[PDB]
Amino acid sequence: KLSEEQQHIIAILLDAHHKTYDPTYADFRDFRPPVRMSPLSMLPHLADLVSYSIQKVIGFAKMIPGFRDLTSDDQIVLLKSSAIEVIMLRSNQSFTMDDMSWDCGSQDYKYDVTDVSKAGHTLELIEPLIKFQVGLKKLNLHEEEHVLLMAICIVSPDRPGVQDAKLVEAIQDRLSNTLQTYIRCRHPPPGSHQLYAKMIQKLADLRSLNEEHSKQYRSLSFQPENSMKLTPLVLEVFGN
Amino acid sequence: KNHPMLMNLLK
Ligand SMILES: CCC(O)(CC)CS[C@@H](C)C1=CC[C@H]2/C(=C/C=C3C[C@@H](O)C(=CCO)[C@H](O)C3)CCC[C@]12C
Repeated sequence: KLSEEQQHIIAILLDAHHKTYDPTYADFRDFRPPVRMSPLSMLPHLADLVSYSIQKVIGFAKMIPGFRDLTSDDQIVLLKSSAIEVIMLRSNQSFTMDDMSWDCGSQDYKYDVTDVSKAGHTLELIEPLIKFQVGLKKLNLHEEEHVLLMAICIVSPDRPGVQDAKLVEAIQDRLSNTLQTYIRCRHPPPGSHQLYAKMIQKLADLRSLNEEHSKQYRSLSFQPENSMKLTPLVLEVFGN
Repeated sequence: KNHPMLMNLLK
């Protein structure tokens, strides 16, 4: 049931992802060193991680079939609002349920609840973020469904500030239909049961997580002393 | 608007 165009879209997104996600995590040595002792001792390190991660999400977004056809302004709005959501999604790849931490190669680059706490966040975000990681992980998505979900997340018509929502909605739909059809043909039962409905629900959880993250980000970014520890990109995208 | 760097990364 998978058309030629849809098998093409999946080939594009898989490649786009592989070029923007290094599973060896070699670049992490460039980030400011993580400090585990110390209020906000992990902020400089994770700030750089996110800033790096924003760049990679942009690189992935540009390769989403149809994304280029949008105006630069709509491109900006979609990325600016989806960025944290897509980073939370793509982070699932390093998240292990063996201890509820993001394991990126080494112990120094293994991050858990307390590390995020020392980044300036409360449990009001961290618990549901882990809950999300656990719930997403238990879906055991095919990498094909993983990359489709991130693209569908990026191209959401309902983002505040979008102009040509019609075009955005036509890009996303073509992606939804590619995902739905893929689940039917390539994902065998029972793991395919309600699979699409459960994936869309994750986009709902991400909206809530985004809303909560922004709230806490503004509180942290309010003190110029903390705002200093961030990067110019993170400031530009997450707001000033 | 006001996004120099994000605009540049989008080529
Ligand atoms: C420092 C404050 C700030 O709110 C904003 C700059 C972020 S903290 C918190 C909200 C948060 C979200 C993604 C989480 C995590 C992401 C992990 C990643 C590792 C890896 O899977 C990855 C890329 C590999 O290159 C992802 O892009 C990001 C785990 C730790 C905590 C991280 C950073």
